[PDB]
Amino acid sequence: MVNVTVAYQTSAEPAKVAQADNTFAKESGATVDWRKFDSGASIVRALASGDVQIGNLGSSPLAVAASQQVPIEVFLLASKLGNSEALVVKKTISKPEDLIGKRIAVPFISTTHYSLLAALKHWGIKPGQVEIVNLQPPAIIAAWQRGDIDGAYVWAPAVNALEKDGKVLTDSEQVGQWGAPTLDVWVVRKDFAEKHPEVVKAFAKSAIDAQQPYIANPDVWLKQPENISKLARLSGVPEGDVPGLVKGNTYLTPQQQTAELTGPVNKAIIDTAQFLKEQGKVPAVANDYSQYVTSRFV
Repeated sequence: MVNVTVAYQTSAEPAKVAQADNTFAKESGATVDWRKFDSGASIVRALASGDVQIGNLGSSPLAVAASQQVPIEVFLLASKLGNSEALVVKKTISKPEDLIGKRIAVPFISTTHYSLLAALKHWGIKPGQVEIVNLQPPAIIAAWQRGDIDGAYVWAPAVNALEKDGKVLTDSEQVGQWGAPTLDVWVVRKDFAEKHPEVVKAFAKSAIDAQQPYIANPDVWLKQPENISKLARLSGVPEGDVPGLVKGNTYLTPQQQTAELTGPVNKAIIDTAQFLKEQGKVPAVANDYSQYVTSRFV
């Protein structure tokens, strides 16, 4: 009997259909505790303590964990982040320079904290010129509603909640084009991978299989009503927002997974960790993170 705790996050993306369908549990035979986390920092803590065995991390929390030598490996990509993550601001902030002196919320060390710092650098704004505050996404929504922040760099469901009355100043497709791309990945603890390698393979299979029909034809996938409703329920967003969110990333075929896990992910961790170090967020980094990536489960 195998028990596994999976830390998941709120991005509306096609693999959530397999989560809703319980496919990983059914195919693997394991009892699966799917636990929602608000952002990647708390997932890193839970992976490090052993309370979570498989977790969904943004590339920035991944780089923090790898720099701390947490015994985890990326074993598949979830998505290449685009405008599903965005900087949404009060409508009177009209230009990047208007951010000076404003209060902008991000969950610390998340991909949107990272992207905010990369965007400020691109715009020639020192981070200390902005009051960057640490809040988790539910608290960001509450602070926005009360007028206590001027904007936030967020993912769903906060990004769409804020965009209802706000303006998108930049997004992670643009920030990626500026040279700071971000990813969402799935990681596994070494001790779990050692003990239950076929369960890890079953997790990868369920996620990869679920994304392929979307990749093959996005519009056909999006018109199957149960695909929309499953993502709306698990992400906590209205059905009307699901298509724009799903199209706000790209996803990987099995061939792309193997290719990305054999070099590109390592390079992504190296570069992400180095920028975090330059920004003062990690004290020390390595020139190689191959211990933190594997293609053996895809």
